[PDB]
Amino acid sequence: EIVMTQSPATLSVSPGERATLSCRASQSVNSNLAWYQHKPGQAPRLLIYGASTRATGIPARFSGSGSGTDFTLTISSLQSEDFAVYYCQQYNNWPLFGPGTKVDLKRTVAAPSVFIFPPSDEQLKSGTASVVCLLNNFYPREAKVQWKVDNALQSGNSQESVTEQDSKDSTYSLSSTLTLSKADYEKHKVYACEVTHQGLSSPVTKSFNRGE
Amino acid sequence: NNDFHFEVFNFVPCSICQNNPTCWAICKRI
Amino acid sequence: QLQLQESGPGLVKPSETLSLTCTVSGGSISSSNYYWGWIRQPPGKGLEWIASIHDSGSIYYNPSLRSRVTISVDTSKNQFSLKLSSVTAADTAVYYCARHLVWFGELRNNWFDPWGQGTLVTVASASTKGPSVFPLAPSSKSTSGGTAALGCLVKDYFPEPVTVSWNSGALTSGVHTFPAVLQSSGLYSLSSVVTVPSSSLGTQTYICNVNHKPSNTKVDKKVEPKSCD
Repeated sequence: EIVMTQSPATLSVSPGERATLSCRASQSVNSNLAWYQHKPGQAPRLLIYGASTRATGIPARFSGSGSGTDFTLTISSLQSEDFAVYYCQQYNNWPLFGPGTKVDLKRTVAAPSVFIFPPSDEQLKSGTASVVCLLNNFYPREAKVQWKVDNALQSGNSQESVTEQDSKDSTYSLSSTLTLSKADYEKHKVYACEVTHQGLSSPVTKSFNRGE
Repeated sequence: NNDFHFEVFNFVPCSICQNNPTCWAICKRI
Repeated sequence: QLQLQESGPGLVKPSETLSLTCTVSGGSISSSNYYWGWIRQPPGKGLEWIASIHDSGSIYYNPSLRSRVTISVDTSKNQFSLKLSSVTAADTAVYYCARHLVWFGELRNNWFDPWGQGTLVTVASASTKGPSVFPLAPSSKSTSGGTAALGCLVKDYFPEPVTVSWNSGALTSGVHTFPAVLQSSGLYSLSSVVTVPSSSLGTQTYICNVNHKPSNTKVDKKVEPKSCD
């Protein structure tokens, strides 16, 4: 039974340097090894087959080397466009893929813009209130978002989701959603969203009062 | 597990065997 | 240029059978010495190959799925199909169709080039629910400089996915559609936001077009600033 391992699981790389990536087999696979590129939401793309052979239409900055148990894919002069997950696949007996490596880009720190949205009146008909706070176009990915209602802090009633690293400017966006019930959304009046982050010298608080 | 499992195939079509000798032992002309 | 397009149900009840079809265009499947196959990727797991079929009717099987796979080719409509029996939640995945180059000559070929874009299958004991779409209204509190943020919130749907566009595809710059989150209710919820010049707030119309295919739900929600009183 052949086992494909890749390292490192994830890799942050300055725009321009050379990312070198590794695939490993338990038993030997000679040179029966291919590499795929998979940008998120797009289709996988064959980069290298033969373990040294670029497929037609692939830039020369991608190259494969190695044999038997150790292969290395390397991306010289990394572009921001190149952000994606790279899978190796051995074909010594039949198709087996490695777990993959996520290639992230580095860039200068960028503070988020913070916006806040009160719940739709259409949604309040239904019995629930969703307050949304949005951090737009920041770096790096780590960001603390705390909610506060009437200067009361909350817990367990919020959820976040972060976008894929933007393939153009290498930033992230995040949305936090505080979900309450129509009743308690009315028993309190100030909704605030506090943001702490590496691009900010001090935390920042977007808030709005109900009904302006 | 390596060196070409042809058991995984239901049969092997002689068309993809080239000059490989072991492939031409199990292949089937269509 | 060669292109592959999957089509098949977003939702399949457990203990049943899942069927998908790939429609290849820009090249003919017959006659051709290429195998045609299906690869799947469960959420947060690696890629697993399933089966491939050659114009000749030869079938290349991933042994760990053989007993459950039926794969066929309709050479005339340029279509190969996959049927996977007795599905469980282990079968929830994005299923890709691909061209499978098999060769046993001097330099082996056993890889997949090119690939389709995937289709999400979900194996759920439940029933489809369409989303409710709510506006994320612009305010003084959603502006920074001369730019403003507005969006709509796609809630309580099942299963994935929804597609969101803005102004029927006309607006695609500044758009951020977030990954759905799972709510405690068991359903998904998402939110699509766009940043636009705030000078155009009362003059450009911003509509978000939500399409939840697994329930034939389509919704268009105009996003205006919330009555500010």
